[PDB]
Amino acid sequence: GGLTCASAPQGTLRILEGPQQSLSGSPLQPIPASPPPQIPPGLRPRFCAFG
Amino acid sequence: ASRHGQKGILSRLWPAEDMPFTESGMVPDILFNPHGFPSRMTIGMLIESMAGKSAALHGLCHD
Repeated sequence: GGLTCASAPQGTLRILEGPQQSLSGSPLQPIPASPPPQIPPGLRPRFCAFG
Repeated sequence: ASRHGQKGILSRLWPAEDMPFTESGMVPDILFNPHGFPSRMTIGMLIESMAGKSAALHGLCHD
């Protein structure tokens, strides 16, 4: 009436919960790159010679 | 000192009438020997001079 060893298991199942990968879009930056410093339009000379 | 590591003591206070005046009437207030550039390669000072002169001329502020 006691507990005895039974037949060895024939296989093992290991369960884990996993989600999946999306598409590669690689959206690097809101406003991207190093935007260049640049000329103010027209500007004009702010200096003249004497005479 | 400048913002580029170019330190140096003040050796003279040159009279304001012995300074080399420009064709615009101006007269520098700092005289910096041009021989600190060749061995120290601080090309950022030569760009800061032009950027600051352009800023003072146009009333701008460059980065």
